Amino acid sequence: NIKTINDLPGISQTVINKLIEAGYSSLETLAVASPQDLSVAAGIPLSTAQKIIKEARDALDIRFKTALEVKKERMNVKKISTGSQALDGLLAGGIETRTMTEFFGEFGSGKTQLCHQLSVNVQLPPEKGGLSGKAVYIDTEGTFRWERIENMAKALGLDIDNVMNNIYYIRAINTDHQIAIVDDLQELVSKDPSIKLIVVDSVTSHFRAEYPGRENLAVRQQKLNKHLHQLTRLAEVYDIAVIITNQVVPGIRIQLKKSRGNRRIARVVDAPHLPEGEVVFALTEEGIRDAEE
Ligand SMILES: [Cl-]
Repeated sequence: NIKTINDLPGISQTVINKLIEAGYSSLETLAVASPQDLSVAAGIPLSTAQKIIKEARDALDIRFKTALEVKKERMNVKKISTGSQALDGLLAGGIETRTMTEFFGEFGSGKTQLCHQLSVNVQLPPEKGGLSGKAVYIDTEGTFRWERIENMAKALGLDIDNVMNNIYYIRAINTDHQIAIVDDLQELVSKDPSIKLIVVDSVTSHFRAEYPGRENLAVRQQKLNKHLHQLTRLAEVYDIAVIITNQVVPGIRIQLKKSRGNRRIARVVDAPHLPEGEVVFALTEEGIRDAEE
């Protein structure tokens, strides 16, 4: 919009020259530096350096704002595509921030395969179905494989090294560690706003192991709900999409059936704001895609 150095009110060419000559080629250069560093580096009157510095900060939107108009600025709906039209549609557009979305099914139904894909797909620009955001992969079992990622990255013509740089990975070794990790997400995501996706494949893993009996069922429920509340609150309070998987106060629950060959049926089970349907997608070298026929 009011983007370049020229666009700011009645600035002289005489001036604009001295700015480029002083290495303040952009609005950002100005908006960071002080009028004192500017008024010597540019070689201009101090007052003038200050005028400009504010007219930049004002040209970019660096001002006071009511907390309401910051809400209205960023409360908008944000969704990440799965790679499958069909599946995005079932999801009414895709994976949504401030929502925990669960995918459960038997091994190789594509619950873990989605996670990988989405940890790439967040990094895409919005026009391409992403949020230009990072992702956190929490792994209970060692299911995570960077090579699955690398493949999905190649498949979009993306920079492989970079894609992998935008995914933080940890392995939950233990139910207790798994809670520490989610507990410490709050700091990490405040330290790094660009994180728009947390996945936890696959949550119950460690709870079933450590609390196996049907007397441990309640003993492990109280433990598992506490843990999902945490996740749910991260999503809401930090505007992040949370995905959990599962083998066989929460959110959306989608089951995943194996169908003919590479193709999978995702049916929705619990999501009262979503239509009751099921749809078919496919698992490919490239990652999640739509099916043939
Ligand atoms: Cl899977």
